[PDB]
Amino acid sequence: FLSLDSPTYVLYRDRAEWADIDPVPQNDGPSPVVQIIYSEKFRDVYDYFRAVLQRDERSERAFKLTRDAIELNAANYTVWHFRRVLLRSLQKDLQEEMNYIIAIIEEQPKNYQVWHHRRVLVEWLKDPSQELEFIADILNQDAKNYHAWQHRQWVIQEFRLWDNELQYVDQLLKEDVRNNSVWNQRHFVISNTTGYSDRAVLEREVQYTLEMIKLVPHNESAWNYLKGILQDRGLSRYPNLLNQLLDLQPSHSSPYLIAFLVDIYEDMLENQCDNKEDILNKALELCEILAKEKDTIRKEYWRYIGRSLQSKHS
Amino acid sequence: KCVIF
Amino acid sequence: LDFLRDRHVRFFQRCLQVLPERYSSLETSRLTIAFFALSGLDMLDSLDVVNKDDIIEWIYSLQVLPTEDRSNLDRCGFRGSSYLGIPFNPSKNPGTAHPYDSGHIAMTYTGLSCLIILGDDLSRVDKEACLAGLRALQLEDGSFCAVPEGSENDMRFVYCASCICYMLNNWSGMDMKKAISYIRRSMSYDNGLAQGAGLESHGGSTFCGIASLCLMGKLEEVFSEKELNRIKRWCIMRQQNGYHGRPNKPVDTCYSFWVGATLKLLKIFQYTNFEKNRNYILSTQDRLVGGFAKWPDSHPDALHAYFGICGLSLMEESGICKVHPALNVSTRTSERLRDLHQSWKT
Ligand SMILES: CC(C)=CCC/C(C)=C/CC/C(C)=C/CCN(C)CCOP(=O)(O)OP(=O)(O)O
Ligand SMILES: [Zn+2]
Repeated sequence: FLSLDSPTYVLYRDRAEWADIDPVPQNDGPSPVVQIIYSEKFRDVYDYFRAVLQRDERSERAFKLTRDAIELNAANYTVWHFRRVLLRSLQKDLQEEMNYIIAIIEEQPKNYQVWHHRRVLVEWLKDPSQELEFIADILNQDAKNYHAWQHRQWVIQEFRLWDNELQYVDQLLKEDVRNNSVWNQRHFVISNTTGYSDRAVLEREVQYTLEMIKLVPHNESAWNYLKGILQDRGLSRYPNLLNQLLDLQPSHSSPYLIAFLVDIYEDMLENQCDNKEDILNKALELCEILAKEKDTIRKEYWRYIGRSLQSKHS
Repeated sequence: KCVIF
Repeated sequence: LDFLRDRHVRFFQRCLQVLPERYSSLETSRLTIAFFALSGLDMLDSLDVVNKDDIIEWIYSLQVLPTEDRSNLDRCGFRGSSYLGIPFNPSKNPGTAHPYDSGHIAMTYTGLSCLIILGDDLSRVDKEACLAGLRALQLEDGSFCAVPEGSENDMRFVYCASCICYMLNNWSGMDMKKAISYIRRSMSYDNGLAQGAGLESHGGSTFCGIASLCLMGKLEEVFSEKELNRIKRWCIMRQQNGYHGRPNKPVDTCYSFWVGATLKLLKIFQYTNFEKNRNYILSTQDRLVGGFAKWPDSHPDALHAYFGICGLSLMEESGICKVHPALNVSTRTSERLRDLHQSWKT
């Protein structure tokens, strides 16, 4: 009701409805450490919060007090907990609370407590109907907001809403093929539905990725996905891949490609391939290409990788 | 800023 | 440029003193701010500029001790601050009941950590009560929550639990098998570690995961050599000049520690480019007020001031103690802890 910035706002110490409650002050002893200075209004709201909290008063006035405490500091996890306690005690309309939290999160999309609160509400209502759209909006002011993606995966998993995610992913990847969060989301969807064992799917994916790589050859995310879905089956078990990559080298070269090649070669040496000594050289030759000219910042690393390959296959 | 809590 | 060491000492000093109402959102995490400042001074070898005794009393006043009836064991540990209004009590008298007073895993961690840094011997810490509280926080999947009343759960708290067990030198505080399971399951297809299974691998969670395993002394036992090589690759790929927390994300000073420390634990930080990293970290140094920011020409804070310094430490900056990459305290302090543990064992 009465807003904290309303011209007619009144301190709780001056409110009749609160006359019976004795405010409880905070005290950091003789020598306070990392003490935050608070305004009259701030200290007032919280001195009463402590009072109500201390008495576990499940009142309607307490519920309203939390709104103010949250406005002053939405990072106070205790306030949110108590608010949830009250939500139940007073049997408040949860659909209304959903609107409340939706607004709060928009204003503070990087606050841990607000996302946790929304998740609890959705569990209570067992209603995920407005989640995917809400998250999409938040992802609009920050397509990489870890909190948003985390909440999104929870909803999708908990209420089995996979039907449209792969499409959502395809759309976001078009908006920014470099968004590592979306590539992860893609893998999340697929591995939780069809899986990658269906050679039809694996092929579709490897093809899809090579296409994205051709559009923006310098994109760690795309390369990581490609290697990710194949590294466990065995990179060397895909003869046509090695050559298709070697063909890109001329026009679509990048340290990512070179690295991929080094990894392919190492998988071969790993599986006692033909031309052990010859392959190892192709690898080493690349490691050096990386160190000396392709990925110089990691020069010492690549050289370290090379020395490791030599002392392992000679 | 990096809010970790 | 150069490291304005004294400027940074003053910065941490001010942090321990008073903060602008602008930092009100850190109220319940004040103990972690204290940690950044104290451990920060420790790292700069300037703990003398503060009154170790006063601060130790303040810290102990944040411990949630078991009540007479010991009916609140599952809620013991440390508070982030005195925000609940409980009367100041430096762990002198028994616990005073309160419907909503409980510890917070990150505060119990930073609390103990601070006490050790300040030279206290943890004699006033109800080790068993804390461990009891810790256990109560672990979930079926092995991860942890921050408070018994409930909260989100992820790798951040797994690291906190690990640090607590390690410092109290007692792993009864967790079901290590389940914790390790959680850590493994968080590894992504790109080989980094995420906050939880299926999530995007991230520099922060990777540090938390690897560091936890190292603290348990099971790194080699949990990940295969092939696996560790893949993890190393993912980490080393985070360096652009400074370090970012995720592929295609801008660098941020604090990752010079998050990722840097991971690389150090994996014994390959030595192969990173020191100069570009150091240069970036310094570019975020506030030459006027002191401390560091996440990005250059940006306001500094305790977190980035501390982690920027620890990042410099990883490369043995002239004038900065060596930071213990897994425990997040100076090696000097990690040692005083070794002695402390020996003491007990008698
Ligand atoms: C007190 C102490 C030393 C605790 C250690 C244990 C913890 C809490 C570690 C946190 C590590 C960490 C850096 C987590 C990520 C934090 N975020 C900011 C997450 C989501 O927000 P984004 O803006 O997407 O973050 P990002 O900075 O990764 O882009
Ligand atoms: Zn940061």
